[PDB]
Amino acid sequence: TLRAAVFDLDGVLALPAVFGVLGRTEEALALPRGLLNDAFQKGGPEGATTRLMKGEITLSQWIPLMEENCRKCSETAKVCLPKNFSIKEIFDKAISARKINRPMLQAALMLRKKGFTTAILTNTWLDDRAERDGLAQLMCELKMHFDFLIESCQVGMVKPEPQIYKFLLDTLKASPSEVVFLDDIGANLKPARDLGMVTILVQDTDTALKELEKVTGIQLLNTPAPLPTSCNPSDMSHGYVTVKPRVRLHFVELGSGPAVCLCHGFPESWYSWRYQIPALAQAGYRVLAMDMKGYGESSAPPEIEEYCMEVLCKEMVTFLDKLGLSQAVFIGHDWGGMLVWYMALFYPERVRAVASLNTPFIPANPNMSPLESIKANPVFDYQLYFQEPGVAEAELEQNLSRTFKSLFRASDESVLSMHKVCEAGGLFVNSPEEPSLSRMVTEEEIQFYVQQFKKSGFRGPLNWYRNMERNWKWACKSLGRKILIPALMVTAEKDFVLVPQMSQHMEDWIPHLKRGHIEDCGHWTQMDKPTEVNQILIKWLDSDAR
Amino acid sequence: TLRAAVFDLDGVLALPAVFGVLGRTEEALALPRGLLNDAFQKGGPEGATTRLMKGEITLSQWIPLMEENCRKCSETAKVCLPKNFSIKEIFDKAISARKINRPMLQAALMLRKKGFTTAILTNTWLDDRAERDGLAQLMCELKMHFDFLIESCQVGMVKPEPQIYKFLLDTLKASPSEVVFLDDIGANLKPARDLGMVTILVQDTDTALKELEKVTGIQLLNTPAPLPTSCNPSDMSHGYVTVKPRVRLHFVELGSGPAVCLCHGFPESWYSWRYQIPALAQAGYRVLAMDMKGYGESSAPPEIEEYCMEVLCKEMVTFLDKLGLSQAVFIGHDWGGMLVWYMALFYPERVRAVASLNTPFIPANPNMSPLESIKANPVFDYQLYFQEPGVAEAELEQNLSRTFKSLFRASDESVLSMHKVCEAGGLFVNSPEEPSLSRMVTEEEIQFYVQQFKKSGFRGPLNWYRNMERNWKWACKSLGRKILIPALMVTAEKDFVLVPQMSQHMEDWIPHLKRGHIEDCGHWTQMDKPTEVNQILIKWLDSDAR
Ligand SMILES: Cn1cc(-c2nc3ccccc3[nH]2)cn1
Ligand SMILES: Cn1cc(-c2nc3ccccc3[nH]2)cn1
Ligand SMILES: [Mg+2]
Ligand SMILES: [Mg+2]
Repeated sequence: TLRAAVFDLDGVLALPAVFGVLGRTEEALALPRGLLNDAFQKGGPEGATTRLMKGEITLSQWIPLMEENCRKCSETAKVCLPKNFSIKEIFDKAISARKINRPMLQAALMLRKKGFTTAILTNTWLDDRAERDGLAQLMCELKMHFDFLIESCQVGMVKPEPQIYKFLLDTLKASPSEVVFLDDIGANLKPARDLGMVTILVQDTDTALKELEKVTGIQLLNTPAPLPTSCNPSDMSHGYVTVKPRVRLHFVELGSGPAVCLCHGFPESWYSWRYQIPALAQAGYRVLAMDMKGYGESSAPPEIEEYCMEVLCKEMVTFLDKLGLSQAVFIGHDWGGMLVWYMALFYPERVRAVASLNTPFIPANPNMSPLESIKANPVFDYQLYFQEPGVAEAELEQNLSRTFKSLFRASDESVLSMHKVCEAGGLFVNSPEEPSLSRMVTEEEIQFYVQQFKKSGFRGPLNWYRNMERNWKWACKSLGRKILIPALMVTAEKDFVLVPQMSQHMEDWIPHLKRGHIEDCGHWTQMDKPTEVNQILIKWLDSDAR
Repeated sequence: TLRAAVFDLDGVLALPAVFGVLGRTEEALALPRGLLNDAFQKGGPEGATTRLMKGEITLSQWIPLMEENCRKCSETAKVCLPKNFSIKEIFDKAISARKINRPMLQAALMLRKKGFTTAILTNTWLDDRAERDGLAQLMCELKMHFDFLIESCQVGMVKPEPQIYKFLLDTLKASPSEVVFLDDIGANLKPARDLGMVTILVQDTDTALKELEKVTGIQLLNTPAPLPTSCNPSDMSHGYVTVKPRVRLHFVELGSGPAVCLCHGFPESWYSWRYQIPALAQAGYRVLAMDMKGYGESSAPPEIEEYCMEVLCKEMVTFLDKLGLSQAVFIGHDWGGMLVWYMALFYPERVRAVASLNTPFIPANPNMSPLESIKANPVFDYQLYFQEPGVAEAELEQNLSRTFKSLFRASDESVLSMHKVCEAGGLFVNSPEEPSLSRMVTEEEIQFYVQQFKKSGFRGPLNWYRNMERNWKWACKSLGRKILIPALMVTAEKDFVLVPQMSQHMEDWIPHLKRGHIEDCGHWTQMDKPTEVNQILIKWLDSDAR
């Protein structure tokens, strides 16, 4: 029956409400109870505040009218306003005080997830204050989670006028009894109730959510911790840069502030960063999430040496040059992890800071050919399988859904060891035709990877493994250096390929290295533990990159 | 005969040279003449400094070796280093002191323009200092103007070793007698001279340029003021955002710092900002240069109302939402100019500051239908011609080269009045079939516009003129407001369509409006007077947007 849910902003989605600060301001300054609220509401439907709320005038133009209203109210109550009484002041403070009410937002998210159409209905203003940006951010963060944001000042109508409800119902393509509306002002609820809408008078958040749960039949209060916001590919800004005549790099771009360039592993995609991208943007960073060379919408030339680390690094530097970035923060996972350590060693001037998930920095051994070094560790046997061009490509392309559903598994779900892969003749020889779906990924998400790898297959990606000698000789040039820029190593407890122990000597070469560790986390760190990853990266970014 | 020109960086392309600061530092601190230079050069080919220059170690690792070298030199000269003697200190200061030597760069530009291959050959270091970014910027600005940048620390070789010259000659695909090399250290010139290269010992810049002029046969000294750096379309980062299901916006993106969104006019392109894009990026801004709806690589739906100002503005706001930008600076020219004033009036929270080239802000007249208002000014008669769908499209698409070559003209070059265009039956009825090429644009640049407009023609662009009534009714809602965010109006003396006088009352609605004025400037402001435009915008950005 209920198909839509509408949330007020002041006092419902954002707290403390500003009338809150009119109450407190009167008290703090020992004025008559309600005086400020009388000034605010003066003239009712024709007063200064309605005109503001309807979009007739801007917030800066209203400020001096509210002043005058405050003078008039005070003279008629036979009191004086204090010296330095400042309307702008009180409001700037009130407006920066309000934050998103997290449990209300998550309840709106959940309802949207079970198929509700959701909206924000608010009396608000055209904000031209010097400090307008703070609310612009808050409104951006809230709005991306809802089907509609309806603002009185954009539509020329105000709660409680009945026209804005008819505008609401009509935007919603729904009938009044299909709608629940939460608001903290009972007068606002009155006309919605008249048309037959369910309404909820919002005082404390938890009781409103209890009413909302009872009315929708959906569990909203005490619900488990939700995943971070993910990314829908067709809502993103997609960027393309030609780094040389045969070679373009594609990236997804979100946010503003210091550039943070995310470099995914094998066999992955920009989309492997879906849970980090909105969080890092939201934390004040300009996120650039690559398709690395070989993948997705970046070019995938066939030649093996197009994928040695030297060339891959030179091309990432060209990518910064063409974009006009003197530096970026480089955060890599897996093969992208190895690449960011090499950016730190050969291009420190271009790297604001470097972080890697899972991939340790281990300096090349100049007395042991890397084929040798590899043969001295059973867990890297599968890399020998990867060498012969064509062999791994045929197995991995043969059925894409099976390939990613077999690879993308949480630590208690595995279906392949990387164990005697050569001996066995393949990576999947002893895994199922139709693997079950991991808890980490939906069917849709697997099909995004499938569709990406239909463009170029596994030649480019596999070629990353096919430059052992060439990478070893280049790495050997760097054996005198240390990494002395800000650096973060994050280990994953249950990555059985890139194990935490392999990172144990890194402080010898990176003396001020910082660390995070994630327990109960397999190799696919970003989608295995997105919440913990976000917290470690954002905290390290804020202290070391900013 | 000469086909290539190679410029040193320290003392040639960048000034003051750092050995300069070793001289000054000794004096300032009353140490023995040359002591610092002795420490620097200690051990010659095997000493700490060569290892740095070859890329064996980073700058941070070298600092404490130079210290020790400074201790050893001082004890052997029987003196004491002062208290707080700081190698890091001296170098940070020396490195931030060096700026681009503008006349050398312009000479390199000119030689490149007459077909020389150009390069920078420098002994430099892997810079991992806290402050590394300053040099990263300087190196970025210099490098984009040259075919190659060869750095000792990236190639593992140093001037004056003869191997780096063989590497030079081989990168240049040239023989030693086809090459001139400028350097401020004679030892560096010695081996180039041995292979038969022309060399120039650089002391004062002007004498080196005189030698370089005499040797190349090209005038380099006292040459007229060059145009700002332009953009080559295939070197840019190209960005794409879907703002709604039928509609994507394309943009070119360069730089980092506060977002600056450039909005071109009719019938134009992101490329109309080619001279502003590198300058504004270079000035510390993140430039986003749009193809506006209707143009170039943005979508061009056919319906007229898809181009009313309301919809166009809503979609620019969606563009910010998807890119994750809470605000941008909006700078418009012509129709893009009108649009940015409307962004300031309806979305002040999303606009950091607003500037317009040529387009004044004139509030709608609510007592006069705009068709009327238009008919009351002979200079806007041509807009009536634009109304009837199809008519102007056929004339303007009929021959694209002629269309842009007729439109894109400097003020003393015109071939069309906008005068009795209806009466005459067309915009070009009395202009030539094959117009001469304006001084403002090359043949190539016209052909970029031609190729852009082959994608969608003139329907979308013309539709911007086809919403007079609809724009008037929307604009009327804003008649109570003023524009109170930071705002810049730039008038063009000889724009005979959007004349300076039409802007004269703007202070009534925008009380703190700032102004620029450009004399001897026609309607195509950005390409007519690129140098002056850049200076006015960058100065207004730095004071008001930053
Ligand atoms: C740098 N590096 C990356 C790997 C690796 N092997 C894999 C095998 C399967 C899936 C992901 C994998 N990632 C090893 N070394
Ligand atoms: C907002 N606005 C733009 C114009 C205009 N007319 C033109 C006629 C020709 C070329 C460019 C032109 N630009 C008038 N008003
Ligand atoms: Mg409220
Ligand atoms: Mg020099």
